[PDB]
Parts: sequence; structure tokens; C-alpha cells
Amino acid sequence: DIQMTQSPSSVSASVGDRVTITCRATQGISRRLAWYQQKPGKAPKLLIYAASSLQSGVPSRFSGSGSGTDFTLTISSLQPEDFATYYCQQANSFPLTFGGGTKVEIKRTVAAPSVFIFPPSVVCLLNNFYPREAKVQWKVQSGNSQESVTEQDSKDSTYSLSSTLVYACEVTHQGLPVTKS
Amino acid sequence: DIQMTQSPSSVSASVGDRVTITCRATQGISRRLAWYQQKPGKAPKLLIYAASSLQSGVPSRFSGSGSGTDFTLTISSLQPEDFATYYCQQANSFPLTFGGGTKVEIKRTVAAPSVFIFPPSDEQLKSGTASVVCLLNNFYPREAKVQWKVDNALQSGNSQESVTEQDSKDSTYSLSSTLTLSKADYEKHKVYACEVTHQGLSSPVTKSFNR
Amino acid sequence: WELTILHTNDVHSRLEQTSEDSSKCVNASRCMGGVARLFTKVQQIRRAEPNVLLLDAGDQYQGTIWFTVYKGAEVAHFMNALRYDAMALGNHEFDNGVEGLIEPLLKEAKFPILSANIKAKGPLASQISGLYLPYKVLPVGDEVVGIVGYTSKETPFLSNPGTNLVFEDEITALQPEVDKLKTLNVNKIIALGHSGFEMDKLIAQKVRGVDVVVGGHSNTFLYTGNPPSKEVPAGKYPFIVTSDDGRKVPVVQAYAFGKYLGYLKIEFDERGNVISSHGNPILLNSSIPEDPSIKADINKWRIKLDNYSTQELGKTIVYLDGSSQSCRFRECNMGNLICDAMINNNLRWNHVSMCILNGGGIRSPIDERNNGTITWENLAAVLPFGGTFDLVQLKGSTLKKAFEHSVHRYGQSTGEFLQVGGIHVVYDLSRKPGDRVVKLDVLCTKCRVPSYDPLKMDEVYKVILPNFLANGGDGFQMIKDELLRHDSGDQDINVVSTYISKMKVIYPAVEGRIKFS
Amino acid sequence: WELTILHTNDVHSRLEQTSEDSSKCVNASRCMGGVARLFTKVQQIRRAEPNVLLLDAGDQYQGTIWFTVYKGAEVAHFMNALRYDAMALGNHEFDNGVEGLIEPLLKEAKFPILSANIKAKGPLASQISGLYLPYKVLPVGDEVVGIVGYTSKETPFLSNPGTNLVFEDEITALQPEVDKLKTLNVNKIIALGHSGFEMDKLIAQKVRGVDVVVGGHSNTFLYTGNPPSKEVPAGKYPFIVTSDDGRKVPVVQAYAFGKYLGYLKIEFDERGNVISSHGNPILLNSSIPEDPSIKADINKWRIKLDNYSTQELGKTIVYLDGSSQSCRFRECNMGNLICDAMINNNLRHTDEMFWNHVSMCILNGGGIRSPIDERNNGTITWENLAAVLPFGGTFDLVQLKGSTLKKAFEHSVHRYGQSTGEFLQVGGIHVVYDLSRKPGDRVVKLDVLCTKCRVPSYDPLKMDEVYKVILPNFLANGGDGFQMIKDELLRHDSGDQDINVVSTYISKMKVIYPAVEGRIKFS
Amino acid sequence: EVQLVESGGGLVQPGRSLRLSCAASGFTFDDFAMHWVRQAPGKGLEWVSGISWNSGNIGYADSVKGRFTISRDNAKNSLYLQMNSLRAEDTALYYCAKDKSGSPYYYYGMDVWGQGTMVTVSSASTKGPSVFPLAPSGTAALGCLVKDYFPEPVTVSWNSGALTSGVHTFPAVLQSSGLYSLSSVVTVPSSSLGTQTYICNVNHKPSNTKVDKRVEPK
Amino acid sequence: EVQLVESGGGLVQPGRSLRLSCAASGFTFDDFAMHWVRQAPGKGLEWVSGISWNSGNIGYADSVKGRFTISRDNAKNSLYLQMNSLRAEDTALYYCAKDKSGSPYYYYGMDVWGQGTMVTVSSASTKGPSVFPLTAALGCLVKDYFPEPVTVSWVHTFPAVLQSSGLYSLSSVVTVICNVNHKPSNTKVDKRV
Ligand SMILES: *[C@@H]1O[C@H](CO)[C@@H](O)[C@H](O)[C@H]1NC(C)=O
Ligand SMILES: *[C@@H]1O[C@H](CO)[C@@H](O)[C@H](O)[C@H]1NC(C)=O
Ligand SMILES: [Zn+2]
Ligand SMILES: [Zn+2]
Ligand SMILES: [Zn+2]
Ligand SMILES: [Zn+2]
Repeated sequence: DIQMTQSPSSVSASVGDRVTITCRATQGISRRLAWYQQKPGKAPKLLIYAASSLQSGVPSRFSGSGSGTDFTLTISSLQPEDFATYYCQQANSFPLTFGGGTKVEIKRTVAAPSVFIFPPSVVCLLNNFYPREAKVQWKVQSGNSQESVTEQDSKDSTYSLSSTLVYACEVTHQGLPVTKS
Repeated sequence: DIQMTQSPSSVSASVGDRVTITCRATQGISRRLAWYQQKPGKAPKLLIYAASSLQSGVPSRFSGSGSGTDFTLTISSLQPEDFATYYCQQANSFPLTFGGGTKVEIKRTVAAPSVFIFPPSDEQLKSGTASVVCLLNNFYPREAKVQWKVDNALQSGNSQESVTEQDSKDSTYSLSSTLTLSKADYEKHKVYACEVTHQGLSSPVTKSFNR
Repeated sequence: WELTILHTNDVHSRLEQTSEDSSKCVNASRCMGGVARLFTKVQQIRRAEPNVLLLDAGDQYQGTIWFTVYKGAEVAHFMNALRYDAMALGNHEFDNGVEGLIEPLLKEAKFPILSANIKAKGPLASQISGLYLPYKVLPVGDEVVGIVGYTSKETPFLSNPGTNLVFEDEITALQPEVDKLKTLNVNKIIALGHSGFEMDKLIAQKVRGVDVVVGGHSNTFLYTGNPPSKEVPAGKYPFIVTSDDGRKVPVVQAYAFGKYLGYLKIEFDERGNVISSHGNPILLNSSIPEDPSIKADINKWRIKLDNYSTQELGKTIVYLDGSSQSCRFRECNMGNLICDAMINNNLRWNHVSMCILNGGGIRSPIDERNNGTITWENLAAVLPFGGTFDLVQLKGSTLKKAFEHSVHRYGQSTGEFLQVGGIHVVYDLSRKPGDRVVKLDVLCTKCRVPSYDPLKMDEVYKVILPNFLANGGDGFQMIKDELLRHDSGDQDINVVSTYISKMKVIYPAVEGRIKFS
Repeated sequence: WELTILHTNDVHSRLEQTSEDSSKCVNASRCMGGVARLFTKVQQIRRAEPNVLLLDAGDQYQGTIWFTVYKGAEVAHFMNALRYDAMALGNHEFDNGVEGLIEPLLKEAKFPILSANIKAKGPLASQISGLYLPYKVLPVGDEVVGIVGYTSKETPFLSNPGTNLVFEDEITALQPEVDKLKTLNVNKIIALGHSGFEMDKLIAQKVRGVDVVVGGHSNTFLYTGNPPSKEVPAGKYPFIVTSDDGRKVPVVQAYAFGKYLGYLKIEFDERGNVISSHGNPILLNSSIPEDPSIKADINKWRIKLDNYSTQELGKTIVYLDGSSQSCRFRECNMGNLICDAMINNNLRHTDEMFWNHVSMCILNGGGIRSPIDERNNGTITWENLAAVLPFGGTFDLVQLKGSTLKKAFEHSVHRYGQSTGEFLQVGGIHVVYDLSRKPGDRVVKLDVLCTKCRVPSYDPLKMDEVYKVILPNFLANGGDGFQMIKDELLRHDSGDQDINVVSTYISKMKVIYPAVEGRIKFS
Repeated sequence: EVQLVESGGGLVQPGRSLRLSCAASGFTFDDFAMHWVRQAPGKGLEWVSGISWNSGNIGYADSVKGRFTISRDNAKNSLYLQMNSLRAEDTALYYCAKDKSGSPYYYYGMDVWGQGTMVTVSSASTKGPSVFPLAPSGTAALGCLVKDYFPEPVTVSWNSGALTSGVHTFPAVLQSSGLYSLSSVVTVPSSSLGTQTYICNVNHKPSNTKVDKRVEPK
Repeated sequence: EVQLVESGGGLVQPGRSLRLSCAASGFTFDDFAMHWVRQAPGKGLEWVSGISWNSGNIGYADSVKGRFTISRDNAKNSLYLQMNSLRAEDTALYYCAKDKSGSPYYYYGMDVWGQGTMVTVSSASTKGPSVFPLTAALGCLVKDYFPEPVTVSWVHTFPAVLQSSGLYSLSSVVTVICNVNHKPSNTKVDKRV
């Protein structure tokens, strides 16, 4: 199997800038590479079907490049409709493996998480934080917890998180450590 | 200046009811009279420019008549779009005075007011003033009387009144009477009653909070 | 009381200044007319006089390219700019149908458009109701003047009013309206209308209660004294008619094409009777400046005109040969194309297949070497006289004599030589004039399969002429006085352009319709 | 790297299978062409061979009832079903105008449509930019091939594109496009265009960097070996042009009407140069079965054609006398109407500038079968026209000598009085017969419309002069006698369908009124 | 087509001056007499001033005579009203109006009116409203009192538009201190007082003040 | 025009089998290689199977090889995926995708994707949600509900998370009555907090 790695795992870009996504296979696949774009709750759509070949009905904004082992998708002059997940797929031979995906997100200012507690299964809720990379601990506990993070908000473009297990929740995030029970 | 009088100040009319408005000048103005219609929040619209000449686009149900000192505007088969204020204007010579105006409003059955009293909020009491509100809700006709009896003593002043236009659906009126006092003055009395007299009520309605 | 009637009639969309002969303005320092110049004069009169009443007697629709492009929008726009007090429907107001009158003019005019003798029927009755009135009581100063209008009974034959309009007698339709005005305390009544000078005099004599008559449709020039231009007066201004009631009714006309502005001062008494009247038509030459605002508006609107004029109407494979040496001596491509345009416009009198056209009506050729492009400018150069093609009913002898006159003076390069369509004529110039038409065949009508049969002298035929031929132009006097029926039709350039746009590629040829022995 | 170019040109709305000469199909066992048959052949070639590139050189518009009913929607739909890779704009694509090109075809087509030498100006430049491209870079297999489109500069004279379109020179507009393509590292370039075989050779010789030229607009047949049908090749397939750079450029063409599928195999090296090129057009005859799904789709779309058959095309003021007692003995207004239809159809939209001035028409009297009655509210329907012209032929353009034309006219009255159908209805011709004279001298007057003259007029026939005339395909292929025509043709081009032409002319002439004008007389 | 646009109106300190302008379009400005007409809040029409086409005949109301000056520029199609020595009595919406008569010798009323420009002659500074609750005691009335603000325009809504039935917003009253007072009420079912939250939103654009008061039973 | 409709997906126990079907409408079915793709809830795409036009070339992902079976009926313009010996790792949305390339010898990605069919493999039975109550913030916790689809109204609605028992959990929060609708179990709970 031709395993394919896509970088970065997530890119935060502002409207109007250039986004570069790299895709590397485990072996040369000539220019048999495709780029797909997928919105939340929608089927993926084909943007590039061969290296540097734009799909019909797709803006010339997206540009494919590369050959052999390295390929690149460039979204110059980003627009609000381009904030989705992009996948590279090798079309060399069966199996036609896909990539890990690359999420393009709206870049906004850093926002501290609003922390709230809910005793009973204790719930720790983080509201309107940015960036998505927050960390939550219980210090009751290791494991026995689930973290659910919403997608980026349509208007506030922030992120919200809910972690479910004194039971004092501790939150560390680059916008700050807040401990509350 | 040619002073101009208009009668009546207001007339009650339903759909299909013939409406007559009389304009009387101080001196003879021959047939130089204009009749205007004004809706709330809109600029006046010229209906009649001579004493009887209809402006283009004005329905034929509007008619002008009269000459010299007395002029008349007649609306036969009144329509919902004709409930407005009507003004006469002499066009003899400068100054071009306007008349007082005549409000034509939708006639309906009598409606007794709903009387509510609102004592001053503690916020404005902390701010150094007291405002006592008396609300008459959904009454008809517009002729309603409000008195303020504080400690069974009538206050002629210190009161103001606001009245809405006719309701869009009910075609009724609402009134708000505000009694304004100093915080120290309001700290003396206790009764602060509002008495309402209206033709739709057999007896006046008194509302109080006694605090 | 003193009233100043300013009036215009038969302007025919003459928005810009024209020459002395009402043609295109070449020398701007010697040009008459225009709506800007008329605006200037009317503004002066209104600023100088207290009681002014600017009236229009109709025929404001049609005559130039302005109506071709804007189709009455320009007329309504510039009469609203000039602030006309009333208008009467002319026949030309129905040229684009009743739909072409309702939308551009009736719904856009800010003045009452009047006709007391037009009655609507059926579906049109509700659509046109209230758009045109039988009369209007206009307050002028401290008084009220009742203006009642009228239109020709010949409008169905001179225009396209439709089947839902009835044009009854002017007298018997004006009298009830004048009486209605009388019961409305209006004693000063103006009969404004479009029926010709003779019917204006008839209205003045017959209708009881009419004080002044303002008319059109006749291009009649009335002047008191020495006229200021080439127009020859048909009578004094105003023409005084002694009515049956014993009153002297003034009748006024202001020629046509906006060259003159009729100006009549009438002094009334308290009871509304005309004590007297006097005036003249003011000649609007270069001595009256054009209003800069109206002139700027004309310039703005005259861009769309020059944009439409340049555009391509169709392609031509062949040289159209509008040269005088061909259209006045032999069969030419252009005459055949024009006859085909007339016949196709009529057929698309529903079986008319005959056409004659004077060769003096063809002025300029059209060049196919310019990528084969035909524009409105080329066709306008071919037929710059602004006429219409009219249906007439003739006899075989009359057509035969017209064809003799067509070659009665051959060799002088005159314009009486006839281009034909649906007619095969063979001449013989050797014999004496009056018998040089050796052979004359025409397309048979009221037959299953058309064919060219010899012309019968005792028979009756339907032919599409120009106005010049139907009115004794370039000779042809036997045509004008012998028409059994005569109905005006569509414009010349409009018909030819419609035919060319319908036939995207045209290829006229000398088909042998006209032959010589 | 081996590339298989499949191409078609000048299909002319021949969706259903036609006969050997683009006429209506009669014997299914001997019919050729068709979208369904081409679908089967292209499917076989795609399944059997790796690098396959199906292209169209233009003129898919105009020619049959399909274009009158669907106005190019059927063309876009079935070329999407066939999955064309690219298409070049032709002169006939501008029939019905730019408005009739943008909406039916430019919007519905999924394949790129290419024309480098077409420039839009004025208000149209906003509404048409991006709908047609100067070139397209298509990945074929693991390689990438650029295709540059072009259209003949004669399109304004052969069609009605309007004023807002400028048709620049093919070479001067193709050179910057090819240079830009070679800038994009595209070493395999195909010039797919609609400017004619001669201009294709000129593009191959002059434009640097063009590897293959796929052309149209001329119906030129190229074959290497014994031809499979009646078409006589004008050269070898591919026609090798020695470019000014020393390279050898193939030029290919596949006749017209979907009868052939141009099939070329080219060998490219790593640098994109052509080492070898060989092939032959594939005759889509009855041996290739029609695809059942495409045939079912065609039958489904034929429902609207059948409904339109009863629709009123227009009205006639006069009785259209198409009876045999009239159109086979004398001049009949139906024959005049049909000749006017042929001439007007040819002059409105012409296949080539060679035929853009044709004003002469002949039509055998046996081709008119039934008359049209004006008592039915004057309406003319497609069914009545089918009754008039039931054979489903075409109206062809044919170049003859004066002697050939005069001998054809002599034959037309060689056996007069026997109700034979050789009596020719004429258009743009004035013929006078003297029946008393012996056959071979009965045509005592024969005047024809001059075309080289600035103003067309009827001049006497010249026997050594050369005249272009529109005929039925029945006459061009012999027919009711008339062997002298078939023997002495100088040039032949198939044309639109008969009933199609007549119906389109009647649609333009919303009211028709043909008469007996004296085109045929007797002394 | 005929259009009149006023401009130049605004807040004036008492005793100061202000020049109203009126741009005209769609008609010959130098053919009609032009008028300035008052309308104070809650009162009828008052004719302020009038000017002829050539400024030869100028008239003023007796209340503005000697203070206001009407003028016109026919080249720029503009009408001007220079108001001098202003006072609280001139607080009104001013319309520029076009006379119907095309004759300089007659007046036929005014057939074309502008949208009007508001002139507020008051010494009170722009102040943000204080919003107080009017708590309720079948149905109960509950409201918000928007007191002591300036200038006049405030917008009062309930539950961000969720309450549009029973909304009675009374016209503002100019208090003795020069500040405006207002009240808006809603009549609502008495059982809805314990569960439904009632919120009065007051917007004062001139002071950029948005206040949200939660009215409860209290 | 082009369209692909998927059917046959639904609840199934581990170790059982399913048969996903895909109907093609607006293209020549027997000309394009047809693929089955798999997207786990909240995860990326995973190509699981593909078949050629004549079924000669058949490919499976390494995780589905030996269990799944792709097939096609060109006469019915249909694509089938038989899924045997299913596991809890096979629950996902399945897309029936059409290859862009018209050449049987190449793959040009996938240009047409039908709306996915949700295949859920779990041993848990369908049961109603359990609702618990939770600047100030409030909310409701919707625990132990199955299957995945559920609606919460009153606003941050977090994605669902599978427990160790196979039952989904959910939480909705607001800034200051939670209404939970679960169609598969026909449950509607309005809990105030
Ligand atoms: C214009 O007409 C007037 C009035 O008849 C005349 O006095 C004048 O000479 C004319 N021409 C010019 C160029 O002013
Ligand atoms: C069809 O044409 C091919 C050549 O392309 C020929 O070999 C074959 O015999 C033809 N078949 C028929 C039935 O005409
Ligand atoms: Zn006239
Ligand atoms: Zn007339
Ligand atoms: Zn061509
Ligand atoms: Zn062609």
C-alpha cells in the first residue's frame, strides 16, 4: 500500500492569504494525485483530479503542483467558502489510499476560555476560546473522560469544549491555568 | 395675515360614511384654497389645489367646494386609506397661512379603559426622583380624563400625558399619565392615587398602591 | 378676464431644431423649432403674462427617429418638461396601436389627454378607462376653463386604433360634453382637437357653447399681416367663425413641426363670452435661444439615438444601387427591395400584392463593400423625406395612365420613373407619350394561386404607394383625384428596416419587372 | 507515449443514423453514422486502447429537425453522453446568434469549447468571457496535452455572430497561445479548429510547436488505401506537412455528418516530438451496432419531434399548388417556394465561402408530391411539408459548367407530355422552352443570375463558364435521368435536409405568398 | 421624478443660527415659487417662508419675520433658509415645498414636498436615557420608562421583537428641564409573569446607548 | 444530471452482514470504475473498495480484504458491497463514488459522490435518552442514547461521543428548558433546569 502523509494536520488562515498544503507518498506516483474539499455534513467534492489539473466548475484560485513523491495544493487569496477539509488521494494503483486531511480554519484573535463547572458525572465547559489547542485536567483523574469540541462558530469563529468525567477542573490554554470546582 | 379656521377639530367616521370639513377665512380669498392630506410620519399630500380642482392621482371621492370666505371638503364613501389629518391653506397672498387641521379617525364602539398604576422604581428613587405612571389601556373614544389624588388631595400640576394613535387592529387609544416628584417629596405621602373618568365607565376608576 | 392660449400642433416628434423646411438642421445659425427653443419662448410668455394655457392639438407622435427609438417616451417626457396644460389625441397617437399609446404616453403624461369622441369597447374599455378624458376643467388664474377635445373620425383609416375604439361624429359627441361643462358652471370652453381646419370651423359654427377652437391635422397656417417665413397663410389669425348662436368663435392653428407657437390673447367678460381676440404664431428662429437644460436633456437622449442608428440591421450580399442614374432610368435593386418591404409589411388589404414607387424617392445607394453592412443611417439616406407607405384603391385605367406619366418625359432624369413590385411593365420609348406602356401585367388577387395577368381597365386594384404619389407628387395628378379608398400606413424607413431585420441576409436583383422594347 | 486521437467534424445535427449520403435512413441494414453507433465505436476504442482523446472540430449545429426543435440542446446533451474531451467552435455554432450559442451549448456542455482567435468586445465581453477558452490543457494518461482552438475568419460572412465578436487571423492568434502553452511545459500541442484543410496546412507549416492539427470546415476526406465508401480522398491520412522548423506535422479530417470517426495514432518521445503517425477514419456502417441506451435516449427525445410535427410553422396566404399536374408540367408556386427556401437557407448560413453567393436553384418536379391547402386557416405544419417532401433527402450544392446545366434543362423537357417528373422548377433562373423543336434544342432561352457582377441580373448562359447551383441530392446523384449532371460535376457538397430547409424558411417567412412569376415560360 | 431633498438641519443652541438647504431635481427650479413649511412635533402645518422664482417677492410668517431669510440659487437649483436668533419655538421638521402653479402671479398650494429636516433648538446636551422598570401589580401591564434623554429619537423594543402584540410606546414628552421622557408598556397574561422574562431594549443612536432592562413582578 | 443513490445501510450486530446498494442514474455506468468509500463519524475518508467497468480489476483496502465483496450489475446500473463479519470499526458513512477517468487503464480521482449511507455496527439496543440538568452557563446532558441521531433545542451542541457500553452521550449548553427529540426511539423529553 502507498501510504500518504498530508501536512499540516491543521492550518489557520485569514481571508485573503495563501494556504499551502503538502502531500507526500511512500513511493513515486507520477502525477496521479487528487485533491478533494469537504464541508461539514456534506459529501467531498473533487477540486484537482490530476496534479495541476483543475476540476470543471472549480475556481482557478486552487492550484495543484508537484510530481513523483511530493505534491502541493495552494489556495491563493483565500475566501470564506474555502474553510473546509482538504484530502490528497493517490490514484496510482489499487488500493487508492486517501490522506489524513488538512483543515483550513478562520484566523481570529486569541480568546481565553470561559470555564464553567457542572456537578452531577462532572462536566467542565470551555466557551469561546481560540485557538483549538486547549488542555483540561480533573486532578480528582487519568482517563475515564471524554472531550467534545464543537466546530468553529459561524459568527464568533471561536471554539467550545466540554470534558466529561472536590473534582476541580483545571484548564490550561495559551489565552491565559484556571481551576474551578 | 389671513387667519384660517377649520371645523371640526376631529371627526369620527366609519368606512362608507360621508365626511364634511369646513374651512373659513378671515377675509375673502376668492377660490384660492388648497386641501392637503397628511398621514402620520409622512409629508403632506396635495388633494385639492383650487377650491374644487382635484390633484392628479387623487380619488374622485374627494371633492372641494365653496368660494369667498367659506370652503368645504367632502369625502363620500370614506375608505381606510382616508383616515388622516386634513389641512386647508389659503393661497391668496403672502403669508400663506394653514388651517388648524382635522383628524378623521376610525369610529368604533365604546371601550372602557384598563387602568394600571406603576409606583416609582427603586432605581430612580436612589437617583433622587419619583415617577408614578398611570396607564389607560385600549379605550375609545379619545376623550378621557385623568386626575391625581395624593392623600385625597388633587394635584393640578406635576403631571404630563401621552396618548398613542389609534391601534392598528383594535383602533383604540392608550394613555400614559406621569406624575413627577422629588424623592424627598415622595417620601411624605402614601396614597398616590390615579382617578380616571371616561364616557365608557359608569363610575370613575381609582387605582392606588398605598406605598 | 384675459387668457393667453399658447398652442402647438402636428409637431411630429420634432424635438431638435430643424431647418427652414423642417428637415435636418445643417446650419445651426439658421435653424427653427425645437423643444428647448419652445421652452424658452413659453417660459418668457408665462413669466410675462398671468393667465397662460399651453395646449397641444395632437400628432406629437411620429415623424422622426426620436419616435422610432423611444416610441412616445420622449414625447411624454418633453411635454412634461414643457408643462403642457392639456393635449388632444391625434391620429398618429394610434400608430403603434392602442398598447403603444397607453404605455408610453397615456400612463406617463402629467397633463390631461382629451378626446370626447373616442369610445372604448369590450376588453379595452377597462384598460383605457380614465387614461383619456372627454374634457377637463383646468383652473387658470382665478377662473376655470373647460377644455373639451376631439379626434378625427378618419383615425381608423389613418392609423391603427384597433377594433375596440369607435370614433364617432365630432359635433354630436362634443355637444353633450359642452353641455355637461355648462351645468358645471364653466362658461369659458375651448374645443381642442385634431380633425382639420374644416372640422374646426364646423365645430365652431355648430357646437353651442364653444368659445375658442384650437385644432390640428391640417398643417394650416393662419397669419394676420405679412408672414415671417415661407408659409403662405390660408386665412387670418384667428379665423373668425359666425356660429349659429350669433357669436364669433376664433379658430387657430400653428402650422406643424414645432416651427411656430400659436399665441392668442382672448379677452372674456364676466359671463364667459369672448369680447375679442387677437394674436399670431410666433416664429421660433435662431433669435430665440435654446434652453440650456432642455438642450442638455436632448443631447443626453440623442446618444441612444446615435447608438441605434449605427447598429447593424442586416447583411447585404449585393450592391443595392440607389444611384439616381439607375432608379430614374431602369429597374434597380433598391426599388425592388422597397416594394418587397411594402408588400411583406402589409401581408404579414390582406392580399395586396402591387407596389409602385417614384424613383425620386430613392436618393442614396448602400455599399456592400463595407463588409456588407446595412445600418439605419443608410436607409435614412435612401429615404430621407420621412414619409409613410399608404394603401390606395385605384382603377386599371388610373394605374395605366400613371405608368404612362412615369415615362411621358423619359430622358430628363426626373423622379417620376416608377419602380414596381408585383407588376410587370414593358415600355416602348419609340412611340409617342401616353401610349408608351406596351405591356402591363399585375399579380391577381382573390385567387388561389397568384399569377401575373394583364391589367383590366375596368377592374379595381389595391396598391401600396408613398404619400408623395398618393398626393400628386412628381406629377401623377390622376392618382390623387381618383383614389376610391386611401388609408395611411407605416413609416418608410421603419418598413424597410423591419423587412431587412426579418431577412437577415438580403440579395435583391433586377428581376425584369421593368423592361424596355 | 502513444496517443489515439478520435475526432469528428461537421456532424451537422446527424443524431440519427443516415444513409450513405447523409439523407434520411431508409434501409436500416445499409445506414451509417449516428450518435449511438459512434458511441459504440468510441466505447470499444476506449476499452481497448489507453490514451484516447475524442475531439470535435465544429459545425455540430444546424442541418436537421433536431436543431430546429431543440436549438442545440440535443447536441450538447449527446456530446456529453459521448464524453467529448474538447470541441472547437465552428461557423455554424453562431447560427441563431451568440444568444443561441451561449445558452444551449456553452452553458450545458461539460467539455471545454475552444477558440483562440475569437475576441469579444462591448457588452458581450462580460457575458461570454470564460465560456470559451483560447486553449485547454487536458491530462491524457500520465501525460499532458494542450489543445488550441480556432475558427475561420469567414464566420461573419458564413453565419451571423453579430458585431461584438472579432475573428482575428488564425496564425497570429494561435502563435501566442502555443508559446504560452510551451511556457506551461506542454510539449504536446494539438490545433483543433474549424478553418478548413488549407488553413490547417498553413497552421501546421507556420505555427511553431504545433504537433498535430485536427481540422474541419471543409468535409475533406483523407484515407491511406482503398476507401471504404463513396468518398474520394483528397490525400493521405494523416496529411504530412513539412513545417518551417523541419518537423513533420500530421493534419487530419474525417469528412462530415458523423459518417466517419477520424482515428489517428501518434508516437511521442520524452521531448514531445512526433516520431510516427498513422491511421484511417472508421466508417460507422451497419457492422457496428448502435448502443441500446443511446438509441433509447434518441427515441425518448424523438417524442418532442413528433409533437412538433403537428405544430404550426407559419401561415400561407395563397394555395401552395404542389400537385403533379402543375409541378411536373409548368411553373408551380410550390416549386418557387422550395427554390427560394433552398437559396435563402444557403445564403443565411453557408458551409463555405465557395457557396456564399449561390442564387441558382433547380428541383425536379417529381420531388413535389402533395399540395398544401390554405383553407385550413392558412396553417402550414411539418406534416404537410413531409407530405410534400417524403423522401427525406438533402439540398446539395453543386458546381457545373454551362453546357452541363443547359443539357440538364434540355433533359427536363426531353419527354414532355408524358407526366414525367424531370421537369425542373427553378429559382434564380429564367428558362423559356420551345416544345415544337426537337429534344436537345428545346431550351431556347436560359438566363441565370450573375454572381461576379456587383448587381445581380439575368445574363445568358455561357457554356464554358462555371456556375454554382443548389440541387436536390436526388438530382446530384443522378435521379430522374440527369446522368449528365452526375457525370459532369466539378464540385459537390451535401447540405441540410429538405423538409428542414423548407420549414426553417417558412418559420422565417411567417406569412408566405409564392407566385408564378414567369421563371419558366413556353414560346 | 420631481424630488426635493433637505439638508443642514440639526441641533441648535438657543440664540444661534442655522442654514437649511434644499436641492431640487426633476423640474425647472426657476419656474416655481418655493416655500419653507414647519411642523412641530404633535402640531399641524405652519407656513414659514416663501420666495418667487426671481426672488422679487418674498414673504415670511409673522413669527419668523425679521429673523429668517429665504433665498434661492437657480443656477444650483437650491433653496436656502438662514434662521437667525433661534429659540425653542422653532423646533420642528422643515419641508421645502414646490408650488403647484407654474405662473409667478398665482399660488395653487404646494404639490411636491421633501422628506423634511429636523431642527432642534435646545440648550440641553445630548444625554443617554435612564431606563426604569414599571412592574406589574386576567392580564397585567408592565413597562419601561425611558426618562431624561436627548435628543428625541429613541427606539424601544420588547424581547428583541418577540413582543409586538400589546406594545404601546407613547410619544416622547419634552420635560421642563429640556430632556425628553418616554414610556412603553405591554399588557400580558398574568400567568406569564412567573415564567416568561420580559425585557425592554432602549436604543439611543445620538448617544450610542443601548440599555436592556429586565422587568419583573418585583 | 449525474446522481448516485445509496441504500441498505442501517443498524447491524457485530459479526453479521449487510449489502449496500448504489443506483446510478445520469451517466454510462458500465464505463467508469466504481468505488466504495468510508468516513467514520468525525474522521477522514477511507477508500475501502473499487471495481472496474467489467469487474476484472477488483481492489479492497487492507482492513476490509477477506471480508467485503464489491460487485456491479451493468444491466441494472447498480453497485453492490457485501459486508460480512462486520465489527465496531466498520460503522461509518459509506459513499458510492464514480471515478472521473473514462479510461479503464487510469484513475483520475472521484468526481461524483452520492449522499452517504450510515452503517452502524453495535450490539447495543435502541433506547431513549436520559436527560440530566447542568456570566453564567446552563445546559442539559443527554446520556445513554442510541443510535447516533438526536436533536436538542431550547446554544452550543457538542458532537456525540460513544461510551464504553456502546451508548452515545451528548451535552448542550447555553449562556444565561432543554427539549430532546430522539426519532429512532420516538422519544421527546422537555426537562427544565
Ligand atoms: C426671426 O423671426 C423674427 C420675427 O419675425 C424676425 O424679426 C427675425 O428677423 C427673424 N430672424 C432672425 C435671424 O432673428
Ligand atoms: C462496414 O465497413 C467496413 C470498413 O470500415 C467493411 O469492412 C465492412 O465490410 C462493412 N460492412 C458492411 C455490411 O457494409
Ligand atoms: Zn400631422
Ligand atoms: Zn394628423
Ligand atoms: Zn464549417
Ligand atoms: Zn461546414
